Amino acid sequence: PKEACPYIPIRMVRLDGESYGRSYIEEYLGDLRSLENLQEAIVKMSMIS
Amino acid sequence: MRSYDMNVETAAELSAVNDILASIGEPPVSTLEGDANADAANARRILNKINRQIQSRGWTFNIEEGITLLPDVYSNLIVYSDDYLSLMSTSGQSIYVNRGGYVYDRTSQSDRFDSGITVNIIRLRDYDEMPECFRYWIVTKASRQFNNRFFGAPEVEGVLQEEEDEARRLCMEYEMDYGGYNMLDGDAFTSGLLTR
Amino acid sequence: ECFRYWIVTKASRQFNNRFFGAPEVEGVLQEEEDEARRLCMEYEMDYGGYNMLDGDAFTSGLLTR
Repeated sequence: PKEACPYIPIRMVRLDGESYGRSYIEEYLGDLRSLENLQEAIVKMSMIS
Repeated sequence: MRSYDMNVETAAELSAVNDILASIGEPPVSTLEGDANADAANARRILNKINRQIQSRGWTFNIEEGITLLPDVYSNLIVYSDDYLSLMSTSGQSIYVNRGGYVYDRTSQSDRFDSGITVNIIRLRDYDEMPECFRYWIVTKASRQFNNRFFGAPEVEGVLQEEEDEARRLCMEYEMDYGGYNMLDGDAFTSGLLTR
Repeated sequence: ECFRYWIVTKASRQFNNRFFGAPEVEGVLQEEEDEARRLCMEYEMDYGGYNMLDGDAFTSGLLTR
């Protein structure tokens, strides 16, 4: 049945007209990349020191 | 080493030599052709010397990046001319030296190349090909060295010392304006760090 | 070319001290050698391309995760 299909596709963040959902992490992936850049530089500075 | 005195004089080279002659108070000459003028001949030699020295320092306008130097197909030799004021690698540590007037790969210990090499090169240019500010600095530095060597006037030494510093300053202003360097998006490392 | 200028400048300074002896020439050529050595020091770094993070003999090992 249309309402009782055992195969359930779940979308975390659903956008209109999209077959798949967006992840929650990708909304903050920009800050994660920027923090990644800072954290790499901070650790690598300590390795020079 | 390129002969400075074996080609036809340009108007700018005539102007430069007379400016150098003026530094010690020599009257201008009409031509750079041989008139047994020791002062003018000395000035041209110092003009050529300073022209090679300032160009070899390296600037955005005269540093050629990504230049291919082609080898001879039958000898596999790339000539290292004396007009190559600086020859570097495009990135990292440089590997090419001068050995017998030909390019030598010091890491591979070979002077034989099957194909052209890509190098960051400074090639000697005519004083006529210099930017106006750089021409002024070359003349100012040549005039200062000319007075030091052939007149030695201590009052002239002090003023030309200040003139060269001002002349070099304005060449640094030209190089920054020409370069248009950015530490955010024109930076090799930081521009990658700016991507979100 | 920068090294040739430094060699010539230093040779001129030593020549004046040994075979001319004029002290005002000494101060001039002392200034020129200092500048000539500076430009050769710039050439050494540009040619060297030295890096303390990954080009370093010891720190490069410390950067492995």
